[PDB]
Amino acid sequence: VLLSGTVTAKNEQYVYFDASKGDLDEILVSVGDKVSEGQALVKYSSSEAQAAYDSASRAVARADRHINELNQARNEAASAPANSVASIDAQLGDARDARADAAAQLSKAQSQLDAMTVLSTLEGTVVEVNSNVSKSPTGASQVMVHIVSNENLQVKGELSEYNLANLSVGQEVSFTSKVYPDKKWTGKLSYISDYPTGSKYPYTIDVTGEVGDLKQGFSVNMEVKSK
Amino acid sequence: LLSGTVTAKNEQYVYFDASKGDLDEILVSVGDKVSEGQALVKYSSSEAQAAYDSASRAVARADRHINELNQARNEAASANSVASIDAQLGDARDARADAAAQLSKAQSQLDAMTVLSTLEGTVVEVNSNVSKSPTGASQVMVHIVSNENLQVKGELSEYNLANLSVGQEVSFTSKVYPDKKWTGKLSYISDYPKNTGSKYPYTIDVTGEVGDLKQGFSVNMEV
Amino acid sequence: SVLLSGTVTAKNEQYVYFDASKGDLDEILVSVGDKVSEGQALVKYSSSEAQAAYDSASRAVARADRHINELNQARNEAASANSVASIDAQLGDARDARADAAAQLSKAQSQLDAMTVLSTLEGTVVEVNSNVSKSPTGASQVMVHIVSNENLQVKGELSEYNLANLSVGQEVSFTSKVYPDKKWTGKLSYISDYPKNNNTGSKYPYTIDVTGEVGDLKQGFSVNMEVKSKT
Amino acid sequence: VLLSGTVTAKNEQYVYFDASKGDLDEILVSVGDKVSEGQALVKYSSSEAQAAYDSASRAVARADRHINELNQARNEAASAPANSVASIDAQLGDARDARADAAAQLSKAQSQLDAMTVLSTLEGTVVEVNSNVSKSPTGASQVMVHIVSNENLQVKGELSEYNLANLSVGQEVSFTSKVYPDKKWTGKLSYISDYPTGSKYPYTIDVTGEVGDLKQGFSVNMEVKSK
Amino acid sequence: LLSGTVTAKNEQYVYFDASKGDLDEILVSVGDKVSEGQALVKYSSSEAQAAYDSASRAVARADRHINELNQARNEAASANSVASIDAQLGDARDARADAAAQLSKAQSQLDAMTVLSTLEGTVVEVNSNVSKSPTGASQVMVHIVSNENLQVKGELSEYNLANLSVGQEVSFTSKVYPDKKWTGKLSYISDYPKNTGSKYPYTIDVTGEVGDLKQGFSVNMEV
Amino acid sequence: SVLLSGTVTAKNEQYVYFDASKGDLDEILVSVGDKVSEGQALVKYSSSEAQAAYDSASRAVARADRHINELNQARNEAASANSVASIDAQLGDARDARADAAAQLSKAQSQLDAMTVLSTLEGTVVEVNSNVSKSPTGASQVMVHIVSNENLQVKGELSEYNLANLSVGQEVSFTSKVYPDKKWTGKLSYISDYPKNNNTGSKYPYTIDVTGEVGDLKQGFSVNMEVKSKT
Repeated sequence: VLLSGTVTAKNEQYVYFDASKGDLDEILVSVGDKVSEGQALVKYSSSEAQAAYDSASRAVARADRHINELNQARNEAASAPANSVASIDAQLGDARDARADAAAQLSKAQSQLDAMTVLSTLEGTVVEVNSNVSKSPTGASQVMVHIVSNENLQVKGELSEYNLANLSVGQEVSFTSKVYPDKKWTGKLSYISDYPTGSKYPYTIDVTGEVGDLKQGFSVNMEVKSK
Repeated sequence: LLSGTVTAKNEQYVYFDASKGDLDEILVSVGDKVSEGQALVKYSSSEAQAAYDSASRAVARADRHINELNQARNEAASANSVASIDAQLGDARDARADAAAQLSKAQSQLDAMTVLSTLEGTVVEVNSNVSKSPTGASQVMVHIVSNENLQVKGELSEYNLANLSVGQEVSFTSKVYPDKKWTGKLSYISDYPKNTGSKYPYTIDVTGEVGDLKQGFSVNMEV
Repeated sequence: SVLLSGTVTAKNEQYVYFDASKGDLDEILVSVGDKVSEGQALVKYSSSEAQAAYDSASRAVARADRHINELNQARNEAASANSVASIDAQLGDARDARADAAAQLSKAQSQLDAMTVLSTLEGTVVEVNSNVSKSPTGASQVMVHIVSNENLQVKGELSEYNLANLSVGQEVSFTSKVYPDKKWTGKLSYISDYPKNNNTGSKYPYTIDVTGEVGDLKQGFSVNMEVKSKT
Repeated sequence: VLLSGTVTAKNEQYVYFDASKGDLDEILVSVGDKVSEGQALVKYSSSEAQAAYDSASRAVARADRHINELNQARNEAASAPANSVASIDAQLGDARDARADAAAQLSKAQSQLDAMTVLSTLEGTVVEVNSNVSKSPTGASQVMVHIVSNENLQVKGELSEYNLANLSVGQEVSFTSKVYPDKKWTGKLSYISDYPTGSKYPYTIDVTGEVGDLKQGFSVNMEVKSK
Repeated sequence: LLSGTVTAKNEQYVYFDASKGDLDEILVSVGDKVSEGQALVKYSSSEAQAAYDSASRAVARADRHINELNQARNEAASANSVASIDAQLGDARDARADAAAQLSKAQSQLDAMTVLSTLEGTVVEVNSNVSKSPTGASQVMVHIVSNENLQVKGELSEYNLANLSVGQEVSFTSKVYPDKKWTGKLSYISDYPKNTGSKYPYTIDVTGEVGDLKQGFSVNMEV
Repeated sequence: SVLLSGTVTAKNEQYVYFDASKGDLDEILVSVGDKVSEGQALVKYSSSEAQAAYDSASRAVARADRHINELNQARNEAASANSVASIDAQLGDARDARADAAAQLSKAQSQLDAMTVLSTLEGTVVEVNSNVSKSPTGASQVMVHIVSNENLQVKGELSEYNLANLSVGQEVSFTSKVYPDKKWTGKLSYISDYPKNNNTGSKYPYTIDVTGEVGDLKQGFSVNMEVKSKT
């Protein structure tokens, strides 16, 4: 049995415009760069986030002071020659709670700041930048950065109803490429689906050995046995 | 003579939900077998955990206030008045009730950060690249199908609908394996067409010995 | 006489679409191919928050009543020499509080029964779908579709010519190319004055109600009809 | 010159589902009814509106009381044997203002109640009801009731680039109908456009005399002169 | 040899805006002539008028407070202290400034309930039936065109673009009136195609004697 | 050598779409067919509310400074016997207020200059449109489109075959069927590893930068090219 797939990349990352994050400052990457696993890619305007952060830490510090004046007032009104120590122990409770509130909010604003710059999840090739996107429910999704890893290649395809009854997972195969009639690369079948002129099910093969000169999107061809 | 396709019966589509914050991690690839009540996708449990902790501090605050109140009754009952201290003990009891309620709501909102499977089956599609902004279309992140309790669904025409059946135990073949028969019991004939004629979908619960039969096979069986 | 084409359609139907403003879905409690009668529930959203709202509201009426009572016991104690004018004012401000508590309560009541959508007709459920998104992701998400297989009708359109030949009330016979020995009757019940929207002419929708015994006549059937003239 | 239009109605009213108004109770009209100029058509759920209204009038009444206790307290503290009369004259100002606030809001909630039932703007024929609409940005506009008046008919059409240079507004014409070859109706041209195989401009004719048996949508035909 | 169409130069599309409340009345039919700064559509001026009145009461309240303040200075300056009364007179001045600001904002939001024309011209399209809910599409309620300062717009191909012109005074005809010529001065040739070839739009400001020439006419003029 | 087709495209461009979150539009202050340089304004929204925000913010810093000062004069008066601890606390709470006032002020500053959108490049404006709606009525409303007619390029796609014959850097000649006596040169600058998305094959986008004198060569021109092999 002769099959034909196309070689795809395994790992991608898309980056869409997030309206809820405000306004884009600059995309700091160019279509062609190989980016680190943790390299930055997009920076939103981070002034409102930094301001909310500062306000949060001032709220925390003010909570700590406030409990400190309450503390002195307590240990004065107590060892007092005898307003109430309990009347402000209440306030102490309702001030430690406000302190914990401001603490949690500070951490929230902290990551609300970290969210303003988008990092990669992978080292690959940026293949698309688009700095001209709008903040409006535009009816579609506005891609801003597309990164795909050119390593751990696979080859994906489909097979007919008849064609599934021709062996399965864990099989090693070898394929050929119409642009390099000489060489043949090998692969170990990684996945066959049982979920879809004939119904078609998708297969994926993790590729063995050296990639050599195979580019993504290359049309390939194989030969395996059936039943 | 009619044709139909064998389909699974139970699925689960998880769609990215923006209201639950943002995605942290999808916990299954493709081809995995999942079971009833199993972790599938986990949103960031952060501003949810903070709300839980705040609600907890709220119930503990209500408890502190009621202690500060009934001790202040124990003082002013053997010494403003017990009337307007017992009363505010009532309103304090109310406040503690509210605190426990919104605490439970915080718990539900919390463990909702992680969606669980509703079936035992195989994962078919995972799509971790999804836009938090509205796309204008559904965005599936995970799909589960069970390859058990199969069925055959199809359509009948205005004429062959004049064959009826509440459950004729029929049986079918398909040119993938032509020397085999599979039996099934009819289960549904629609009286309402969809949308040259009006077509009416039919279903049949396949019955036993479903060996190499899987869910893409075109299928024919006449009568 | 006058001949018309038309299709067998139902008269009464109901779609229930997903509603995010009602919260989250628990169960849909109906399976496709189920008879339902007017009033039966067909979807239940999770009634948790609505429950808590009902409880907190009842406690609002409770605390409000307690307040009116304590202010009452505290007005008489002042009528035997704050002052009874201060208490009168606070009373006027606690009756308002109790009215707000009542309104809040009934809001919780109607939001509570709004977590179970009910059927508007005797009918048969033709589609159920428990796979929806929350984010007004796309268009309308039909969750349950039901339609009465009784009181069947047939509809179509009419030429500008047919409008001058036809009046509402005229009797009608019709047949179906699948049951050629079987025949039906019916009556012209609605003729539209208003047009929808190589040969020309605008088309006006008509609907007739089938009369007499309906046999194994099922919706969607193509139908050929003769409208009887009048003496 | 021979023209061909179609007879249209002049006056319509559409009624779309309004999500911001809450939930539909019932459409109280049936496709075929002739409705009054002020007849009702759709009723939304009006319990939240009535509740907000009641709350508004209680807010007004509480404002009036409040200024009355402030009033007694003033005229006591004044002719007082000599807290401050000015200190609560301030409160009186800041209570008459709250009173005016609650008044305006009460009127607002009043029309927020009147908005819960939709009335006609015309007596005509309801031609469409649709009680099965959803509260979601459905991508389209969900018509709920469509009313068109079958009187003050017009006939509308278009004409080619050549065809405009054939006289204009204020002209009387007469037309014929392929379903009644006998009769001919007359009309007085009401509008020609200068704003668009040829560009087409639209004309409308108000119809003279008796409508007789002309239905809307009837294809008509005429004869007028050019230049 | 090229063809073009005569178009108007200045228009105005009014779209229904939900944020401005709801429509009260459109004040023009079709065929009417409107002029610069003329009432066109009027939204309901109700919750806007209420906000204006409230802002006015706010400025009068700030004035009352400053009088209550400096009179309280006139008492305690020849009798807490002038310090913390002069200071709060400063903050009161601030408050009056804010009140006047939000008052002016209330005025702008008020007269925005009524949109005015930006041209002198004829009204082309009025559409009073519009859904307050989002349609998923623009909803024009009124359209104004001026039938003065006409133009001719069209497109050139990749080849005939090799005729250039910053402003060749050309002239054209059209088979509506074949025995007449209309002169025009070129005004724009795009260097950027739109979207068999790449087409480049051109414009020409028509010049004088535009008698029976109106805005739908296909037009031809070669060179 | 290797021959390729391609179209004359520009390198740098800018769309400015309507933004409701910026308020209302006043003027667009550019007409189609205008040269613009990097930094020039191209739309001005009505800066009224932003102005009022700036003013109220400056008054916030004013009143805050007044407060810190009055508390300062009032701490010394207490340091010569409320108490100076109370004043110390209020001071710590007025420095916070002044910091909030500063942050609010700069928020008003950046929102103020955000009411004038500026150009990102030397370019020519190719479309202006002052007829928009506010209600995210539909899709994206392009209000002004500008694009540099300098630094022109040509782009297209490549077969799977072409990928093995071509490297970035190779010199290129090309011509246009409208100026048949005139010829151009250029260099291969970008070859995509990643494919877009009766005969078959996936296609990979390429872009080359034109070099030397650009004549009356205008964007969109169809172009035929020869890529020089290497010794």
